[PDB]
Amino acid sequence: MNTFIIFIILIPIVGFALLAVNILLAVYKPYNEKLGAFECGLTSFNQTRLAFNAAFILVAILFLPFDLEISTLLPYVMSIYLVSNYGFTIVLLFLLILIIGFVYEINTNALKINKHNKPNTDSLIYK
Amino acid sequence: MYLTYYFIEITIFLAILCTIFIISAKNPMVSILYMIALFVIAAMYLYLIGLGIFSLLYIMIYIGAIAVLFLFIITLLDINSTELSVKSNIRDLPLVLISLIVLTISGLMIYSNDSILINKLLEAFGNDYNTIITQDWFNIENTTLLTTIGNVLLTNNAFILLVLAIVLLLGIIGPISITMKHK
Amino acid sequence: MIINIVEILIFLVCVLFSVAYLTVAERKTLAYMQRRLGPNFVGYYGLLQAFADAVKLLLKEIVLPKESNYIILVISPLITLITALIGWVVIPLGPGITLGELNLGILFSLAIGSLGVFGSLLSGWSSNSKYSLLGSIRSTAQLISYELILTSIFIIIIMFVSSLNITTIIETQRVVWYCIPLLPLLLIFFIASVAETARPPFDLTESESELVAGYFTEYSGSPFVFFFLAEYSNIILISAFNGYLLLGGYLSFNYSYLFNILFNDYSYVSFLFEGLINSSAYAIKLVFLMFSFIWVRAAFPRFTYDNLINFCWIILLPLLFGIFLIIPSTLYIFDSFPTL
Amino acid sequence: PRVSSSSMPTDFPLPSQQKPNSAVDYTLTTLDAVANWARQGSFWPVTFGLACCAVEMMHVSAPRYDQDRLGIIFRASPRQSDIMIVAGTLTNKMAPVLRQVYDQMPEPRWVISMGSCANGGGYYHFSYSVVRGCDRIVPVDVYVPGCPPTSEALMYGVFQLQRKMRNTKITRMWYRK
Amino acid sequence: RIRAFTINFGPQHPAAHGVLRLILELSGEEIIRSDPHVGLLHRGTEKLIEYKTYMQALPYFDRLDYVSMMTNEQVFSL
Amino acid sequence: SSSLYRVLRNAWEVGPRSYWKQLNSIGDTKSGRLVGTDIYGNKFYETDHQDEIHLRTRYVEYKEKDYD
Amino acid sequence: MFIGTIILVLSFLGFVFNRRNIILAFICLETMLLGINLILLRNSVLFDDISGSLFAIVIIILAGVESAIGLSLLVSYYRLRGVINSYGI
Amino acid sequence: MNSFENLAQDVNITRSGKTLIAKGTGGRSSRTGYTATVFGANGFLGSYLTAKLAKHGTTVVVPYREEMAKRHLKVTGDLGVVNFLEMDLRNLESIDEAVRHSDIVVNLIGREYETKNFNYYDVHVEGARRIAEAVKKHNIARYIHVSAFNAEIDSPSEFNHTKGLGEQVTKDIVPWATIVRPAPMFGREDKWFLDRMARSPCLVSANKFQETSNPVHVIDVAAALERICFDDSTVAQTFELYGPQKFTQKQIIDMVSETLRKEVRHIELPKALYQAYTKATQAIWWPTYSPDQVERQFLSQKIDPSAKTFNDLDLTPMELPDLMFKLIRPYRVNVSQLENKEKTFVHIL
Ligand SMILES: CCCCCCCCCCCCCCCCCC(=O)OC[C@H](COP(=O)(O)OCCN)OC(=O)CCCCCCCCCCCCCCCCC
Ligand SMILES: NC(=O)C1=CN([C@@H]2O[C@H](COP(=O)(O)OP(=O)(O)OC[C@H]3O[C@@H](n4cnc5c(N)ncnc54)[C@H](OP(=O)(O)O)[C@@H]3O)[C@@H](O)[C@H]2O)C=CC1
Ligand code: SF4
Repeated sequence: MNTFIIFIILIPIVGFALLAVNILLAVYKPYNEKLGAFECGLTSFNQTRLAFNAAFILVAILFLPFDLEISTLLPYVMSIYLVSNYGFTIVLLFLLILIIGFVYEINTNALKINKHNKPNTDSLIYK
Repeated sequence: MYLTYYFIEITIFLAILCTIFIISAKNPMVSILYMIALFVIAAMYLYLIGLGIFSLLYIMIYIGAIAVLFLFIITLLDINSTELSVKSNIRDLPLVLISLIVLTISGLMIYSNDSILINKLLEAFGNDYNTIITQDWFNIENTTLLTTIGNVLLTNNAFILLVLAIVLLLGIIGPISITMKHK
Repeated sequence: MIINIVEILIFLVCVLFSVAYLTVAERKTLAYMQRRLGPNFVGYYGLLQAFADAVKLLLKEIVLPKESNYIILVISPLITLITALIGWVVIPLGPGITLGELNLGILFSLAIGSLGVFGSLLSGWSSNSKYSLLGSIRSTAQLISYELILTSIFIIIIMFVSSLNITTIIETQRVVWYCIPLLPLLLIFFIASVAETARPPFDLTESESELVAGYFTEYSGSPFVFFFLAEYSNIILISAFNGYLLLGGYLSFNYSYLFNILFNDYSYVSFLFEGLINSSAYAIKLVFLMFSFIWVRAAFPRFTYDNLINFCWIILLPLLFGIFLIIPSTLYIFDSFPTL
Repeated sequence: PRVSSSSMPTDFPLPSQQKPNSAVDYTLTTLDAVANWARQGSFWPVTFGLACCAVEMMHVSAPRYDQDRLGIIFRASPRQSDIMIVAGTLTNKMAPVLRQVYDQMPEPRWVISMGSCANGGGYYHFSYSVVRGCDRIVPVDVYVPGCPPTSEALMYGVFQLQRKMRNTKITRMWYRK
Repeated sequence: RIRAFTINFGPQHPAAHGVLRLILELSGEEIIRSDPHVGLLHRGTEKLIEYKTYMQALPYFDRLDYVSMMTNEQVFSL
Repeated sequence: SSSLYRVLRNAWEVGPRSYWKQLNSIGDTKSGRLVGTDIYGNKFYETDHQDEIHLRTRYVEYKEKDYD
Repeated sequence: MFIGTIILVLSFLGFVFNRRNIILAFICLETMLLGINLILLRNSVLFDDISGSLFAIVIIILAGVESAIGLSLLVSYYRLRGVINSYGI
Repeated sequence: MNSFENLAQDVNITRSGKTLIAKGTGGRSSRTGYTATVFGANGFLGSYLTAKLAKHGTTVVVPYREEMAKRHLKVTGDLGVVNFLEMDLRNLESIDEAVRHSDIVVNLIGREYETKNFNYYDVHVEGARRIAEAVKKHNIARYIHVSAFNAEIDSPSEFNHTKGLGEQVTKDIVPWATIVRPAPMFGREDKWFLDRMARSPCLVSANKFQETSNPVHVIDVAAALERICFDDSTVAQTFELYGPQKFTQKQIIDMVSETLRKEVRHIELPKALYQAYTKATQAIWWPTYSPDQVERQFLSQKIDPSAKTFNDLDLTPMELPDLMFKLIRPYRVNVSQLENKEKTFVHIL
């Protein structure tokens, strides 16, 4: 019985107790015009599916291969004394192989969303 | 004292239970939430066996990146799903039962090396002997498990770390190159 | 058995109070920045304001709208609550004073801050609206995108200790703090800390999105008190992370000479006096840091999502790659690698 | 059907005229004081204000007449606001919108009517597109009069509403006073 | 076919200055078509000026544009 | 001003019983000079002191716990 | 070996008899990978070596990049057809 | 323009002698002339009744029990129409006081569960005795008393027993009281009929649901009640207010479940265990299902043929299946041509 596991058992019972004192002590009393989602005092139709930009999905698809490197650098940082002068160069090469894929990403401007607010580039040629 | 004995078996049962709520759930993202629960049961088993390091690597990497990716997909995309009706999967049930029996037993078979097939299976169940743990005073420093992984990923298998860098590079280049629409 | 239940009672009751008075202190100092008093109508000098909010907030009813899953709507406050509260174990209030001392406390502190994203994203699908879902998308994408550089700052700091234990870091820190060599790291860890909670320098959801009140707009009662507690527990928790790995954890000065003047022998008044000094140093670090959060809230407008993603991925992260390359190379040039 | 006789009193005080006597009465009075005082010291309106009287509300947010010092903050969503302030006119195009905002707020709810355009039409009383006060739409508890009702007077209406919250008697009512 | 998701910045919104309904059709985050609705504050002040004398019509002007009163007074007086 | 010295010296000048009454009454600690009393019974005070902002000089001390 | 084999076999049969949607097929694949991990990590603990833990920490990363690649494949599949079928691809 | 629908005429005289000239056209800002006291006007029936009553400008006198409910009545009448005044059933001065100026008066004080302060005998026959004794003392035209369906003294259920006793006592005191007996009443956020079936974790009962009772919409009961209130043909008459067609509970729950498109729960455990469970849940402050409401699960709709229906006052009640869809709307949950048409839109930009 350490005092580590009283805590992880003990936070929930506090949360369940506060949720229970709300469910017990406040009234319930609903109806139909109370129910329904909030948008600014006006109901509307929700569209069944909507379109999105490729950068929105690309942030979190692209997030994971950078996250997997940051957890791959975590075995090295604990053994940094043992692999003196040698695991250093291997981790350099590993990080450099990553950095060139990153500069691919920043050269393509993959996460940037353009604006279609073009200021009418084309001048006025007449006749 | 012996209340703390059956924990491993409990997790096994609990893990079994969780998979039935994964494959049979009306909403998709509720079943992906049951999968997050199954990662938590796995990390419980990995602390319970003695690998406290891995449990937090599972909660970091699988729960915090892979499941966040999955939930993030299911939000802003369209997926139809049909409920577990009895009429569509009652035709599957006999091949389900036959494959449960065969795949379960035959997964339990290759841990063992008698030529007789029935002696292979029973050696799967003869584990009730308690291993004796002896204290040896031969180690002088706190090389944890993560230190040893960082010594073997970096010296003996440095090339696997480097080919792995090529794989992580590919995992960057690929999703980009699909979802660009260059110009 | 009596001694570990009274210590966890007193640490619980010290932390759960200190997250309540944080919000009072916030309204106070934000008022005086804007040349007006804070609350003073609820206690003798305005204290126990948060208790007035909390006791009323528990009396409001819970409404669960018709588009919603009612379970998910009530379970995301519980999981966000516990995840913002489970991370209070591993902080030390002195040398080896934790609520569980484990050998790898950073990996735990880094895996719990990974679990806090869900109660944003999952809460977007409860009451599924297409104007709410996309706001939850923007919030979750920001939240993970700055968690990346958070985790990276950690691993740059553990390059100097090579130990995932936390009081080992603070004992390592006695020779010099880690803020004073790594000064730009303090600035970018502070702004990543402001991002990771979605403070209103870096907010878009609570104010600018198509919901008027963030992703948690449609709530009342217990699902609002749990989110409200979880945000300010997140405030003081990332403040604690800054307090141990970048500023001194419990370290202020040497204080050996003052002891050799005052005391004669080890006794319980001496351990009490040393505990007061150590936790006083940790508390004044943490209080200057919550004042910095409230101070940066006052002075600034907010971000477009384009500004935000262009900030994290294009500006801060390449600089961070340069930091990855420069710091083990500096530990390399001179003959100094840290030993386990 | 054994019971056939009643023993109820013919003189029993009204709730406005009743003072506590028993230990259960002092207990429920103390518990009630805690609940009513919690409803006062935190006091959250939705910022419905739409016209002339909304700037006058932003003088209650100003540093001369502060509202933070009373406990007042604008949670700008009716799901969390205790109360509503109709601060400005009510046309015929907004009367369902004003009701749909009022419909949503959780059940201990009040509303104060700020201004003279918000109680009885006001300056625009004889107009084709106006509601002659939000009394027709929402059930209002405190009327604050003034065409720009002075920030002094709006705060006084807030103090009057908090006095109405002193004598709400949510727990004495259940004892059937 | 660029299908656009439609929203309102309806009345109950802090950044809508109270009365502004604003139908916005967006594709992702860009706005491809905007449409302000208005009339939620409209009271017919101009039908009412016609039934009052000029001295009685004088407050109808600082009621509108209620942030800057003396200028509205000034335009009608001039 | 908002200093501690001002509230400390006004607490010393007004005295501890009237300090406790003004603290249950208002948040501030104020020292005035008794200009007059009300027909309803409400004492009024005016402040000499140098560190007083504009519109702070005059105030009421009421009689009832329920004040208007 | 019971927990890893049972997770692998039940996840495998839930993958095979999936007819209801596609995201169940992805998550059945990931629960399979978890089961192979569990079997190997136990074999590392019982044999006193990091060796299987070396293969484990590599296959963690490969399961990650498999998720990243294949979910971008799904977004490509969804780009031309604004709905995903229930019966499958 | 608007019109006084409830009135036969302009000039109406009461039975007491007061002469009432109705003013103006119909509507909010006009006044009919009547003063009415509705007891229990915060209740479920009373809110619709005083909605319809203050709609044309009859001055409504509302004796209230709590200050926080009654706010929702102030919107339904014009300024000066609805007048709230506090009342306890125990203080005879307040019941004396509320009916003092009323041209008509109705009570609907009826509580389904026993309290610590009031049993069934206290609210149903003794409160009615106090109100009817006041109405006899003040000579009020048109006292009308609502009582339950199946209200007889011989019945074993205590509710129905003391309702029949309350009817007999208000017949003894005032001979000229109209007594009105409605069926189960479905409405919007009703008490125990449809609001209970739309949200219930288990829906447990006895009887295997085979009790027979027909339900009436509540705006129909309020319309029939106001149409009673104003004509003098309905003095000293007992009215049955029952809907068009007879139902059983399993039939109603199948009708609710086919419009929810969700399977509502069914338990049907034995009676004695159920009774002991309700006995256990009586000790809790919020209103719970009554233990004598178990006995009313057996008692079915026994209609008096010697009474007057909707047919007398010219009303046709609306049926439950035509109106099930509207009241159950918020709890409602919610292929190849689409996929041939969705291959022309843009989804990734
Ligand atoms: C020779 C050696 C090399 C020398 C160089 C040294 C390198 C290491 C230094 C690293 C320190 C980095 C600190 C973070 C830098 C952020 C850069 C920045 O300001 O953002 C720029 C960005 C605009 O981007 P851009 O498109 O380029 O603008 C061009 C306009 N046409 O604009 C923006 O994005 C908006 C700015 C956001 C900034 C965040 C502010 C939030 C909080 C401020 C924290 C203040 C801390 C106070 C704490 C208490 C202090 C006591
Ligand atoms: N299925 C049904 O609904 C049936 C109902 N009826 C009868 O119709 C009448 C009203 O029906 P319904 O609207 O559904 O239920 P109600 O909610 O209206 O019943 C209670 C009403 O009477 C008040 N009340 C209860 N006890 C007292 C008391 N001691 N003193 C003063 N007032 C009291 C209540 O005050 P408060 O508002 O504060 O709660 C409330 O107004 C009742 O007489 C009922 O017996 C007829 C047959 C079936
Ligand atoms: S009440 Fe007066 S100031 Fe307010 S909006 Fe109306 S006319 Fe303008």
